Amino acid sequence: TYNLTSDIDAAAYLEELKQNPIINNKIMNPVGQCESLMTPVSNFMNEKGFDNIRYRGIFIWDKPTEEIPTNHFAVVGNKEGKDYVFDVSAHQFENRGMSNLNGPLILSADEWVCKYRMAKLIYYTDFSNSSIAANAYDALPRELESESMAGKVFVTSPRWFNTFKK
Repeated sequence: TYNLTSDIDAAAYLEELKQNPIINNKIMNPVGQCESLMTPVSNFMNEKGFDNIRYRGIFIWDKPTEEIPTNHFAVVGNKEGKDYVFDVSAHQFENRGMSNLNGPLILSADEWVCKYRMAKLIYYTDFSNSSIAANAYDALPRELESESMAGKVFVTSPRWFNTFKK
């Protein structure tokens, strides 16, 4: 399967993003970049005629006792009644036990979820503001057992977490 949907001109959009030398370097070297890419990717999408732009804050938990979960960020937008996710730094995880995330993704929302599932406990929340997203899905210590799952959307629900929660 694929990283770039044909439902929209994702291949063209990726090339256009990569014509920007700063974005090109961040796609070549994505580790630590998802947060800084939110604003530029949103601007890009808006100018392409996507609307209802949201900022997707994500956690990836390996185990219940992890002190700081792994975070990630993507941008979601509507085009003609369907949501698409631009996640051009997904491949920051290629070398961290998610080898299937082997390039930038521009996918429908359902394809995006599918991609992460085929690649740990993963959940997200969409926000209207990128700094709100960043704050809610930050890199400070958090205890999974006492996190509110209110407003969390599960991508995965591993057996360990269902057992953990009881």
